[PDB]
Amino acid sequence: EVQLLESGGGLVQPGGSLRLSCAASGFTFSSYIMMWVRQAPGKGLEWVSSIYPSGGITFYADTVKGRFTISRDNSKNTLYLQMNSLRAEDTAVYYCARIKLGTVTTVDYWGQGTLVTVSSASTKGPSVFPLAPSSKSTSGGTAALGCLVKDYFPEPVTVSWNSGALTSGVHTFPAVLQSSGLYSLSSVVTVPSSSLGTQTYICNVNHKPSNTKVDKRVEPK
Amino acid sequence: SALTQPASVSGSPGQSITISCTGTSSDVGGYNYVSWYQQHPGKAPKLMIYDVSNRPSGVSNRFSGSKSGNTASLTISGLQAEDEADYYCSSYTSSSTRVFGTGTKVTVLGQPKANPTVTLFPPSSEELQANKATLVCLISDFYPGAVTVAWKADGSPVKAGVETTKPSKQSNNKYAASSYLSLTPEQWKSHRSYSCQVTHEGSTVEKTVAPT
Repeated sequence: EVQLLESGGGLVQPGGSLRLSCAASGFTFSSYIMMWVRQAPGKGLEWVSSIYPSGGITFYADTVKGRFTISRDNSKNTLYLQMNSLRAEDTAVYYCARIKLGTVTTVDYWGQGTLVTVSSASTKGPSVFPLAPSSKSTSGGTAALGCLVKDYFPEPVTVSWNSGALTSGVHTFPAVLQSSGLYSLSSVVTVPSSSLGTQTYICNVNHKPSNTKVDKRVEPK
Repeated sequence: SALTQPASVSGSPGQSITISCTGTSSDVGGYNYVSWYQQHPGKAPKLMIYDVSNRPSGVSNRFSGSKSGNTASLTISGLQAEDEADYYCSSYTSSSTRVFGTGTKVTVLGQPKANPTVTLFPPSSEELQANKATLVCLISDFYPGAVTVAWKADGSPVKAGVETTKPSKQSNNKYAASSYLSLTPEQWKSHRSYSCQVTHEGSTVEKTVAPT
């Protein structure tokens, strides 16, 4: 019903710039105060900026004053955040927030957020390897098979199975942050051993920062 | 400068816990504009309480809010496992700004001991063809979240090339962790069998893999 869809996030070098967007629907956009809130990874919530219904009154956290600009296009039902001179410290998930009518700070609706990474390190697409079920699987009951998603930057990667049709028995593990600064992750499916000859198993790896979309067939042996 | 919340509040099932949020006379102590949010891992925050004590529609009466001086409080009665999340207060500031609290991590104890399931994969032939080798040891469905991981090459330890994650809670409310052992195809083919052995509550589960 109420929709708050962010876009424009991504990886950027220190000193770089980005423009975030928030596409709204399901409500009379023009009668609400809109806000941006950020959250650095594993850290707390932090207010960034606010914009009044008409777009004439704006407010900013001291931490972003002079670098970030909030704006809105009421006709196009969009909230913007122009972010200039970005630094490592600005790395966070940026949430688009709708202020509850009759309040100035209370958020009734939040978006899913757009992740913004500020780093001097460049994107690295992953190398995807099949993790074939143990040689003596069809000689038993259950079989664990997977995909090793190696050496990517930054987070996240999403892993699906059989183009999203296979969801049961799927476990994508959290990534390890190696000494190299690169991540690695593994996704595993637990299937019947008897289906290993009958069923084709493919893992669908997506790493949007490097535009990587890899489909890896996982064969028994 | 920030709203002070305890970093951690732990509780048992069915119990009540109170999360405090202390500000100044120019924010929490100055106005009845204090809100509370619940946030689950990897999810967007959710409004639990607004205007100190008002609960939005669909929010359980197990959640209540109060204020005394420069301190706001969120009480959770009849603690449930699903209440385990991060909680934030927020208030309007006299500066016209908006400030969130430091956040409180709520942990709900009492769940039964769960032994880990260990899945060990040898390097893939594709990876070996790329002149690399990675042994993958996946540890899941354990509780409490404490594991020890040891790597062995047909006896004696392996310290070099080991990288283990911090145990993390999965969707089933149990912990999962991963450990990677990085080798050269030459090292991998030289030994008889490598082993991943994970220790959880004094009980060691071991998996072994070989070049075969």
